[PDB]
Amino acid sequence: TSLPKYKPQVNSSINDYICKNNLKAPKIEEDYTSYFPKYAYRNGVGRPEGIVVHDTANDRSTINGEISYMKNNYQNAFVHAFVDGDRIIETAPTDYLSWGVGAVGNPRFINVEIVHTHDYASFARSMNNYADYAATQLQYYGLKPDSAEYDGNGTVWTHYAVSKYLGGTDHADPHGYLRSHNYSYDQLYDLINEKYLIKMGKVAPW
Ligand code: NA
Ligand SMILES: [Zn+2]
Repeated sequence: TSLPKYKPQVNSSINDYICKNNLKAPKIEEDYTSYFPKYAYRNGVGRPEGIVVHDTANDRSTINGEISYMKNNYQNAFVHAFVDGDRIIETAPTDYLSWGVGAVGNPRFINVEIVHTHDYASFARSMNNYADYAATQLQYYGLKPDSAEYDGNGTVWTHYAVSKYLGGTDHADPHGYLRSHNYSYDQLYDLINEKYLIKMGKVAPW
């Protein structure tokens, strides 16, 4: 008796495209900085409670440019990783917090930024890449996917949901950005869930 194929819970032609074409996320590359702070989550080092979906709100920057700026501006903001259509770059260890979502969410969640992309295929790859990175973290930390968007409880959050339910911040990403590419947070969450289940050996790989 073989593993079942995951049945999508959120209709998504983009996720259908990603799956049908067996898109492979790239390696997770480190690019750490010696002077970034190494602060515990509220429950300890190595104790994130979930992960946040952000987007850069910048329609012109590249992943390299975002990282260069952040290395100089980390006292204002920094995040754990960036993804684009080509790369997944982890800029801070997930065992310590990052300064990406305000004083309430930072002690709880891994912060990951989606760099803006400018064609259909690269956007799709960037969603696959976010989802693969997120599912990797959830599996590594033993955190089952649970979306917080509509109840303020779970392991996968948007910046918007942190603003809405937790406070400490007032940003609304990533909903408007994903909508502009004919996608949605719930489509992304469904992809994260599928990849988590693949990594857990519960559903069939692509
Ligand atoms: Na929930
Ligand atoms: Zn954000």
